[PDB]
Amino acid sequence: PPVVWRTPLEELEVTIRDTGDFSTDAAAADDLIRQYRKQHGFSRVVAGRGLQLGDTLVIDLEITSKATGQALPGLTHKRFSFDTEADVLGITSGMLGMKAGESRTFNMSMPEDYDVEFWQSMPVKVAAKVHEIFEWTLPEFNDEYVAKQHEGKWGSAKEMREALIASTAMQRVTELDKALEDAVVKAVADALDMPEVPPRMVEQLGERQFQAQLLQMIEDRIGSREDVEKLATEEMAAEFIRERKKDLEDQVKFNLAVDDIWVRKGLVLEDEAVEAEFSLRARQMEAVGQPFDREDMLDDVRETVKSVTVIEWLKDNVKRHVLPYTA
Repeated sequence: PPVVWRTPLEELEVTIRDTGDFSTDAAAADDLIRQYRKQHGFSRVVAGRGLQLGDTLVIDLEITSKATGQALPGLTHKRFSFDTEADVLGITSGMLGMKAGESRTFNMSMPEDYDVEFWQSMPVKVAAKVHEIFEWTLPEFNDEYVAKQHEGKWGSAKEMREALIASTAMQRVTELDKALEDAVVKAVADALDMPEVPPRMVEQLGERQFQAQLLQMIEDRIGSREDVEKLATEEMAAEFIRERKKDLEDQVKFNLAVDDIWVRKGLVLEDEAVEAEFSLRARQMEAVGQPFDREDMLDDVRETVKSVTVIEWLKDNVKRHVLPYTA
């Protein structure tokens, strides 16, 4: 129960990289402008050539777990429309050169930033059949295009570019705030003498995270409730916990460390904050029609609210070093 601070909490520092600069935002705005224009683009069936970056297409898609052969819900479709240049999946690289009629099975890691948290970095097999391929010429980007096609939003080509640059730069700011939370959490985890993290505590947290992400899937309607509950297998749950063992141990060290700091810095739980987090958790559990132990939820709601309060504290009294972006 007593925590051993190898490196003191007073001499504790995080370091994070800025994740872009002006020329990165401008590039990204230019790519958003291209996607707006492609909604007003001219299309033609491609012939005597295979799929290239820039094309759009219609495909049969089937994406399955490598470990379990389970189909990822949301990602089986007979006539999926798809732009190579707005590719949330990363399936483009593995499809270049395909032609109408051709099929392909190929291995891939799901993206690390995928919206559906369950599937981040998961090794996956993609089966794809291409029904048809389309290429595009875009209208020129000038004030006339802006006035004809996005009127009332922007009064100029310049206005639109500036708007989209600001929005991309505002997104780096909130991504960076998140990397700070993660760095501050990895800081405390790393600044502890604990050669072995209590191992039921890693499994228990693995299991809670597993459930929280299955629930996020049902409430965000990213696949049928019956399909999502078909991935709630022991095999899937094993695979999830193992492929995050390091992340889960760091997270337990932090939770134990959070229990130390709470006494040391004399922090006080506000009952209104615990009841706000509990009711939020209880709504979720109702909408998905599932029972829970009130007391066990309460230990978990209390763990989460403390964690939120110690992260806020660390954020405003830990030594920040922000490194800058480089090519």
